[PDB]
Amino acid sequence: MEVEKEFITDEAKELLSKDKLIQQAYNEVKTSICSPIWPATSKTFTINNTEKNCNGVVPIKELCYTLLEDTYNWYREKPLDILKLEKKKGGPIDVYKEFIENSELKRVGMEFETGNISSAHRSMNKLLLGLKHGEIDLAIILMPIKQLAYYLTDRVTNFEELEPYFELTEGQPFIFIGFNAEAYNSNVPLIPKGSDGMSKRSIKKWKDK
Amino acid sequence: MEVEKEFITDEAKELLSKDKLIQQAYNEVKTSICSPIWPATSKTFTINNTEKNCNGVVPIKELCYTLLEDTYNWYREKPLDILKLEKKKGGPIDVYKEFIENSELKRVGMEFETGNISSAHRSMNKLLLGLKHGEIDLAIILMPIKQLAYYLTDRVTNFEELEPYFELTEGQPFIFIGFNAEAYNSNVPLIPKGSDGMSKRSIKKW
DNA sequence: TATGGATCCATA
DNA sequence: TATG
DNA sequence: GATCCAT
Ligand SMILES: [Mn+2]
Ligand SMILES: [Mn+2]
Repeated sequence: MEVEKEFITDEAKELLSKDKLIQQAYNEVKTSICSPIWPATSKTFTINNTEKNCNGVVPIKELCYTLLEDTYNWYREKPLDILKLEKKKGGPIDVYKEFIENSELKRVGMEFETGNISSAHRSMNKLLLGLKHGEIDLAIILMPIKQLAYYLTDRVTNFEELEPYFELTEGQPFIFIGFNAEAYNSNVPLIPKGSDGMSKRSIKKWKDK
Repeated sequence: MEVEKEFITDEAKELLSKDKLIQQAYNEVKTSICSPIWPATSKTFTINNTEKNCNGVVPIKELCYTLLEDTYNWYREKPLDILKLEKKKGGPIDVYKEFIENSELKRVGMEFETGNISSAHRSMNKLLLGLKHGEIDLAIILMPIKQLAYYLTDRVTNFEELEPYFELTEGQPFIFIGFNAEAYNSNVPLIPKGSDGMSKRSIKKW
């Protein structure tokens, strides 16, 4: 899989330029989002393009999550204090990791969005809430680009559609990443939908795993 | 329907307390949200409570919209300039209306929310863009409270679930109102459902 | 009465 | 179409 | 948007 579109707020730009931990975080993310391949035996991600919305979205995220968790030690389901403790209403953040160098601690919150475009709004708002409350130092959202989305489940989050809203993160360190497949071909099998598209293995939860 | 819950930002509070036009607008939207009744032959709204998530949601906003449009002259599906003209990406807001008292103009934008709770985030953000871009002077969202939502299609917007995010509108004139039915009872009807998404009636080729 | 999806619908 |  | 699904 490969990164094609991207928006980085001025605050995130600053971090990326002068902070080694953030640079590291960003690189781990980038490598992970580029790792998904299809089919399982391929070196690149070729999406079946027989028709509009022909592919499921779940199997697409597995390799990226696996690398983040197993190779880079990122955790899943990190509850935000303001939601879990304070307002006691709201779910956790998708992916999370604490980077450390001596006395410096950098907490990065991330969301791999393949849900409906409206869900991307909730994901952005939750990360924004965490950022505004000083719980994370950087927020990231990964999502397919419009071209790729065309062959995935209808209405799935896509870079272009959420783009008009990136400006609501102004004043905060935020990175939006849009990925695309390397090839489009009807020769590869369809990414399964529903039950058949799952497995998703035992994940590394922050509560611990 | 009846208004059971409500959150009014401090900016909206000032408008409501001081501005006549905003008061009129607020008044109009409230009568409108109270409007929807069920069944048709009734003067109140009674939700069928036979089972959790047993009622569809589509018919619920009809009367609300009717009043606003016909009786109050609100405009449906108003496209915001930032989205339609500037960004050329994104759809319109549910209802909009300009209140005029010569020299003074107040534009109010509103979103009736019965879509999935995630969709409420898109609605709130769109109203936020409008506000931020000075296209509206007040934003309002209408949505069922959890108690009522319990008998509507699963995961539809409910006041309590969007509540933890109300703070993202700090500094903007925003009003969030949660409506509820007058009664939960036996009935001749049950609000019908569409074949959307995972409904057993939807076509799934897989 | 929790909560983030995943998948399909209607109408431009 | 693209968008709620 | 509107219906359900997996935890
Ligand atoms: Mn709308
Ligand atoms: Mn609406």
